[PDB]
Order: sequence, then C-alpha cells, then structure tokens
Amino acid sequence: LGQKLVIWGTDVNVAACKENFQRFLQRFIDPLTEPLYMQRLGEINVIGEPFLNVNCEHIKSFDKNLYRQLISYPQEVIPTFDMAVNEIFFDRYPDSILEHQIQVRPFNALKTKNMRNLNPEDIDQLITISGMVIRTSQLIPEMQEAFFQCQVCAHTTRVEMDRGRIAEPSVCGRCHTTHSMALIHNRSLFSDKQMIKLQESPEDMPAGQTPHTVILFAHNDLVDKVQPGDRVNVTGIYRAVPIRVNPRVSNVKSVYKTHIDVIHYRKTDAKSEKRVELLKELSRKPDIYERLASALAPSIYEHEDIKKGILLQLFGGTRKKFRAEINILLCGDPGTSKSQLLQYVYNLVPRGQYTSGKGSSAVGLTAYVMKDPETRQLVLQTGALVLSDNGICCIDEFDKMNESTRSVLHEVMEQQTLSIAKAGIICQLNARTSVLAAANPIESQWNPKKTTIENIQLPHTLLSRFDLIFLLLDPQDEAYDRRLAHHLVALYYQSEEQAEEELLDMAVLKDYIAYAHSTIMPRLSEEASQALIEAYVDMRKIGSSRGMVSAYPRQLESLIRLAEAHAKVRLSNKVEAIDVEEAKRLHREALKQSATDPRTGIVDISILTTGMSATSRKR
Amino acid sequence: SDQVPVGNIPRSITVLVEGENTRIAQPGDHVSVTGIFLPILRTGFRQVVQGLLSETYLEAHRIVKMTREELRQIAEEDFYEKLAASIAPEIYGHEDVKKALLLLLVGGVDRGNINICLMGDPGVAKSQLLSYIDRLAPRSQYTTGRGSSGVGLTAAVLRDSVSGELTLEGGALVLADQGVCCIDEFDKMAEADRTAIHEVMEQQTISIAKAGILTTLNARCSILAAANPAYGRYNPRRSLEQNIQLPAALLSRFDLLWLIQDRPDRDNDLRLAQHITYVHQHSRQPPSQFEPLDMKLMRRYIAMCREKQPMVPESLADYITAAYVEMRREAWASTYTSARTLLAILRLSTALARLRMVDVVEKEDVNEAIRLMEMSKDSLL
DNA sequence: CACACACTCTCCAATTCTCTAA
DNA sequence: TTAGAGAATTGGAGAGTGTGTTTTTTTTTTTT
Ligand SMILES: [Zn+2]
Repeated sequence: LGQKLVIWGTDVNVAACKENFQRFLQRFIDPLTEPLYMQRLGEINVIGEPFLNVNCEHIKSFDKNLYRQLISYPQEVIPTFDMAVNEIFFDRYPDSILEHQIQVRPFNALKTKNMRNLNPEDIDQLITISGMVIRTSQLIPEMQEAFFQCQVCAHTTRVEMDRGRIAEPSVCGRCHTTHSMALIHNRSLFSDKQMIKLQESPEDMPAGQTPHTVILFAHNDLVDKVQPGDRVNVTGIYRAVPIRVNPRVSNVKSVYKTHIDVIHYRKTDAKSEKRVELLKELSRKPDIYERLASALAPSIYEHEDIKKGILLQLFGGTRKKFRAEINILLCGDPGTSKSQLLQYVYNLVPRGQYTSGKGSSAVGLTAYVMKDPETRQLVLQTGALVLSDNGICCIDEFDKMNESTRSVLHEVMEQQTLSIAKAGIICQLNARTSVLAAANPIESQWNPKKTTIENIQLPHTLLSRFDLIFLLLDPQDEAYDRRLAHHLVALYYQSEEQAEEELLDMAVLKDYIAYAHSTIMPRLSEEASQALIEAYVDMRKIGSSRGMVSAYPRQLESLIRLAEAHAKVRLSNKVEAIDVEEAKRLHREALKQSATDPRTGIVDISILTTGMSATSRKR
Repeated sequence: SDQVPVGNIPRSITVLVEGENTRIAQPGDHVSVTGIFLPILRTGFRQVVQGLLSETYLEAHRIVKMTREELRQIAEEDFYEKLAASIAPEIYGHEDVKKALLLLLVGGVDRGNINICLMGDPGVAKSQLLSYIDRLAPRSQYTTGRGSSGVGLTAAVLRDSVSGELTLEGGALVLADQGVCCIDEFDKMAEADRTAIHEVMEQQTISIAKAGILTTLNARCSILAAANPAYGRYNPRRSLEQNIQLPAALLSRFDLLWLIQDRPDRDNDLRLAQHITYVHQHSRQPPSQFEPLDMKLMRRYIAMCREKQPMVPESLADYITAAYVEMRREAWASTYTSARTLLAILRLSTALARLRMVDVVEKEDVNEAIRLMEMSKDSLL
C-alpha cells in the first residue's frame, strides 16, 4: 500500500511525496494562466514524446522540502514523480494513449558542482555538472526481461532482471527436467544504453591543470542525444559501483568506480511564410547584390569584388559532366585578411568545412583508412573534400600542400569525385564541393616582379581549374591606411547594437542563401546565350594581336557558372544579360588581378602555362 | 633531483591518501609526508608469483607543503625605471628591452598577451635574460625549441605500467598556462612544435591524444622566444626571416622583435668581466650602487597592476590612427607592418596604462608603444 | 596460490507400500 | 469400507576431491 511505503532508513513517505509532486503540478502557474507543466502535459498528448522536463528551481521555489528530497533521494523519488505524472496524465485527458509511461526529467539550469569537487558524500545524490563530451560509445543493448525456453518440451517463460542478475528457472514447470531451460537471447527484451566520457570545460579548469573526466551512462530514449566535441550541462545520479579484480573472480576492488546515471541533457553551445515573404521582398531591393556582398564579412575592409565572388560561390550555379561548383582562390601575404575571411565564411553555410593544407590539419583532404581506437576495426575516414560534398571547403595555407594532396585535389576539382583503393576497399566517393582557397607567396612578401603562379609555386593544372583568382594585398596608399585604421578603430569600438545588427544580417544572409538553394533553378534565356557567345568570341578576338591565345572554352563555362549564380542571387530563375554582364565584369577583374604579367599587363597564357612570354623569351 | 646519488635514477614511492589529507597535493609540488611505510598485500595469483617479496606504499597521515609603505615606494614616479633597473642588474644596457619585458609581464587589455622575440648569437647573454624572466615570473617555463627527450611544448601521455593506466602530463605551454613560456633556440623547433605554437597564437589551446581518442588542452601563455642566426653572427645586410630561417606566419605574431647583437667594446667588456669574476669569487652579484626591488614586492605590484582594466578614449584612438599611418609611411619607405601593428601598439599602450595603474590610457602610453616598436626595429636595423 | 567448474561419494529424509483400527 | 501408523526404497543436499587461472632498434620502400 502506498501510505505504508517509506524510503529506506529515510523517513520520507512515498505517498506524501507523490501527492506533493501532484500539488506542484497542479499549482505551479508562475515560472516568472494554466500550470506550466500541465500545459506541457497537454502538449505531450499531440507531440508524443515519452518525457516531461521539469526545472529543479521551480520545484525549490514551490517547496524547499520537496526539492531537498528530490536531490537527496532521486533513486526512489524520481520513480515516485514518474508515477505521479502518469497518474495526472490519466486524471487529465483520461482517454489518451501513449506507447510508454512518462519519464520525468528534473534538472537545475546551472551546475550545482564541478567535477573536481565531487566527493563520496555526493554518492546517490542528484547532481548536475558542466562538461564537454570526449567520446561516445556504441549503442549497448542492455537486457530488461530474460526469455527462457525448455530444450526438451518447448515450454517458455519470462523473468525480470532483479539488479542486473537473472533468476534462472533451474527446472521446467511443464516437464520437470532440471537444467533444461535455456536463455533465448533474441527473444529476450533489451533497452538502449550508451557510455559517454565527459571532460570539464576549459574555462572551469584550474591554472595549467590537465582535465578531469567522468563517465556517463544514458539509457533508453535519452541514448544518442550528444556527440563528441559538444558542450552540455548534464543532470544525473552520482553512482558508485564495485569493479571486479579479474573477469573470472567475484572479488571486487575496495576503491569504487563512479559514473553519472544521466537523467537530463541540456546543450549549452549549439545555438516560415514570414521568412519567405521577407526574403522575396528583399530580393526586389535595389542593389541587393551589393547589399549581400557587403553583408559578407563585416570585419573585413574594402574587398568588394572578393566578397562578390564569395557570394556567387555560396549561391553556386545550376546543378546540371556539368559541374556547377564555383572555385575561388584568394592570394596574398601571410597575416592578411584572407585567413580571417575563410574562418568566417566556412560556418556561414550548411555542409561547410575548414581545413589546413599542411599536415597538422585535423581533417585531411585525402580519404584514408584507420583502426577505430575504441573497437580496433577498420573505418574509412573520408577527407574534408568528401565531407563537404554539397558545401564549401575552405582550404587555408593552400600553397604548401604536398604533391599527393595536390594530385587528389586536382582529381576532386576536375572530376568531382575522390577514388580510393587503400586496403581492399575500392570505391569512388562523390565530392561536389566548392573549393575556396587561400594561398601565400613562397617568400614572406608578394613580389610584383613575378606573376601569381611563379610566386605561389602551384601548378597550372590546379590554377586553371579555379573560376576566379583574387589578390588580397593592400595598397601602400596613406589614404588606404588611414581608412583601414579608422575601420579598425570602429571594430574596436564595436558594441551591442552593432553586434545585433551584424547578427541580424548574418541570419537573413544564411536564410536567403538556403532558400535560394532550395527553390531557385536558373535557366538560359536567348539574350543570355547570345551574350555568352559574344563574350567568348570577343575575349578570343584579343588573340588577333601577337598571334596569341587570349581565352579558352573553360572560361566560357566559368562565365556560365557565374551568370547562373548571379541570377540565383536575385531569385530571377532565368539568367539574362544583367547577370551575364556582371559575370563578365567580375571574371575580367579577376583575370586582371591574377593573370597580369608585370611587363605587358593581363595575358591569358599565364593561367594556361607557367612562364609567360616575357619570361620564356629568355631562351 | 639534487639529492639523488651521482649515477642513479631518482627513486619513487606510492603514497595512499585518505580523508582530509586528499587534495592537499598537486603534480609538480614539493611536499613532506608523514606516514606509515607498509607493504601492499596483494591477493591470489600475484601472491605465489611474488613470494616473500612485496611492493610498498606510504600511508599518509600528514602532508605539509614546502603593505602601504611599499605602495608608497611604488608611488614614487621613478617606479617604472626603478622596476626596469630591478630587472636583471646582471645585464647592462637594453633598458628599453627591459621595459618591454615588464610590459610582457603586465599584459594588455583582454588577445592581451604581449608575445615578444629577441634574436642573437649564442652566448650573447640572451639565455641569461630569459632565465631571469623565468625566475621572476609567478607561473612560467623555460625550454629549448629543439627536440627535447622530456615532455615537449605540448603535453604527453605516460603509461605507468605497474597499473598500465595512461595519463596526460606536463607540456611546457600547459604548465605555463596563465603566465609566460620561455623558448630557447626557437629557430630549431620541429614543424610539430611550430604548428603547436601557431595554434597557441591563434586560439590558445592545443590538441593531444591519450589512447587514440583526443581532447583539447588549454594554454594561454605568453611566448618569450630566443632564436639564433642560421649560421654564425648576425649580418644586418640580410633580412630577419631569411637570416633566422623562420616562417613569417609565426615570426610576425610577436609584438616586438629585438636583435641582441654582440660586438667588442673595451670598457663594457672589462665591466662584464669584473662582474663575472666577482660572481665566481663570491657566488653573488657585486654591489650595483642601487638596491633591486624585492621580487615578491614586484610580484605584488604587477598583480595589482594586472587587476586594473584600462579603456581607450576616442581622442587617443585618433592619435593612434595618426601615429599608425605615419609609422606605416616609415615602414613602407624602408614590410612587417599591418593591422597587427595597430593592435600591437594598442596592446602596449593598454599595458603601460596598467603599469600606471589607471583605468584609461593617455598620450604617454601611445608614445611609449610607438617608440618601443620603432627602436626595436632600429635594434634590428 | 586461493577462488571457481566439474565429478564422485556419503547419509539424511521425503514419499510410497503394507498392516491395522475406526 | 476408509483412513492413520510403522517399515522400505530412492532423490538429492552437502562434503570432499581434482583441476584450472606503449618503446626501441633495424629494415625497407617511398615520399619529399
Ligand atoms: Zn520442459
């Protein structure tokens, strides 16, 4: 009987606790009006989730003693609260159906302890701690009901798990043969379980100390909700269990291993027609192209055409070998704005990636095969170019990638695939990634006596695959320096209003790009076709002088990509002469910056081969 | 280490700590432990294997660990130069370098670390200067860029095979976390070390693997770098990156670049020789016609100084703009100046505002930053 | 080795067989 | 005719016995 039940050696009455929690559910209307948690139990009826999250601050404000009993004795109290919630969910809404009994999930919003100060006095208390997940194990199947069958006579029985053990039948009731009941593993019933290793956050550490870690266990319906690298305030019971000295011996070490029996996660670092009509109205705004290009990278100064090219890359061409991915190269001295621009723009798009061209990159450009450490089996770890299969890949310090990386990147940029024949695996992974690059000069400074390919020492076989190449060196003008200094002073005086304006611009920019990807598919108009043919023929007519080649058809395909991207920027859905002229302008400016021989200006052969005519005529 | 016999590895003892004796100790700490020396009585298979022998542990019972007049002395307006003089009286000259080192210990407004680098030939008193900063600073480390058989600049994972439980430990950058890390022969670093320092300069944390899995490990230390020429004595006809043989992506990170060049000078050589001979003859520095300030008092001073939080006004921002553009004219006419230069002079001016112990910068701060950068370039030239 | 599987061996007692009274 | 007390046969609980238990040097190919 409920009224006779009392927590063991505790004098807390279970029925009183249940009724007090029901009173909390009934009366708590005031988080700052129906009760908040009865509103949530109205929502759960249609949402269908099997849990009710509740705030321990709310419980404490309603009743100090109930909160204290929850914190002190969660192992008994939380099942009591579950029974209370499942009674209320059929007192109200009595005709409802739900596949599982509701699980209450108490939590304090902030940490009650930090993991360095956990003590044995905290054992079996409800606590919550802040941390970062280091590793997350495979889904462990944990038994909850053992199904036994008689080997002789096929009689079956079911027995509950007591405290992890099984009360094996020892004799079959329907034929009385001893030791004849056999556990049928796949007829038994299992719940989900997973181990999570949690490290304290870096700011919480003492000065120069290595991290402490704690083990978490998350069970059914709360199992796979966290990933490595994320941050969480995790609420659970601080358990202490014995560990056996040897797997074949039941002696246990005197020192108990501890872990967190997880009850609630709260991720702390992860974060419509109105949106559609706002974006549609914004697409008709005058100079929307310049508006979006200026919204790109507010911290960076004056680089208009670079931002415009990055915008056209982020919008991309029309998908349908018909590669629509626009390739962009940034080129300039170390310490300049290109690295900051890459580190900004990679998080501005879904499916994006950022990596270094050097061997210290966390995720390499090439796919490889490794032994997964937690299980020591082979796993095909694909590279960043493959993980960014429909997004931008930001390759910083592009220039100094080794020859194998150069070859596989050439393969990716030309074929939009990455072939691997490593360890018996033979497969051709898709990589429709938009390569955005940042390349330094080989020496410490840019050399105006030399063109881009000779300064950066990259092959023409890679440089000719890029749609646009831009120079990020700064002028030596005192007006430029003074304007840059005023801009940097404004960045120093950046305040909350500028931050909110920049974040509003960032949000609408992300939404605009995603919507344009989702719905816009530009297609050629007749004037677009005539303009593109005219552009290619005109830029080929320059070759009448000196008998040189001044263009090649991949330039035309690049212009098609850029025009389609510009049409997608303004949500036209049909590409026409306005887009084609902007594509021509930006493309010609990129060639003017990149393909300029110092002796004669722009010359197209610099991209086709290294060593332009003014250099090669030494021999 | 200084108590081990001559030809022997240092011995170790397991200490088991219970109750309120726990959490008294930390790694790297010097302690004296009163306890009971006892044998570990293992069970089962280990008993027949070990026989009458037994491992031992120490059952710990006790663990023990081994101003307004002064503020008026600090109030004397000499205090800036008084401190600069107190910094390493064993080294003559380079007084502006000593001022820069003081601002390194102070730090700017919170970024904030004044990373600096001072190149020179071997034996130029460069190592002696770095050793002084390591001794003075409250949290610090001193290491070689090369190749050490110890734990590297990054932390490392030890095994402790009697238990077999792998654990992270050390790392010069990690041990120096809140303070300053001094690196000798920075030029001779491996590429892994160069990338680690690059990561520290970028985001002030490093990545390391324990058992194939990996974590992030925190280190916000200021870097004090000493480097050699690639060959011989420094020649000013060659640029610093080509001479020192370091990439500009790292070498531009340091706020100040100094060249501690050494050349003969008769009277200064004789003064130096008299100093060294007195040090050998009496095991102490000779009297210097002044009293260095107590290092504990210097630590108190820089602590309350670092607790001040300056901010720049708009007029001083305009002054920063004018000084920066003029300095960039000079650099362009003679190129290792960029937006990082403006941020460097802002950092140094806020550092001097902290040194003045006032929550707003002033013209003398920007003047000091400008002249320190200019004369560091002059020392390099 | 001291703590677990696997097998043999011993005597206790649990249930039925048989004789007797109600 | 039906049910309880004394004697006989066999199940198995328990005691005893036997057995089982990272880190350094040297090479080779390929990466620069
Ligand atoms: Zn059976």
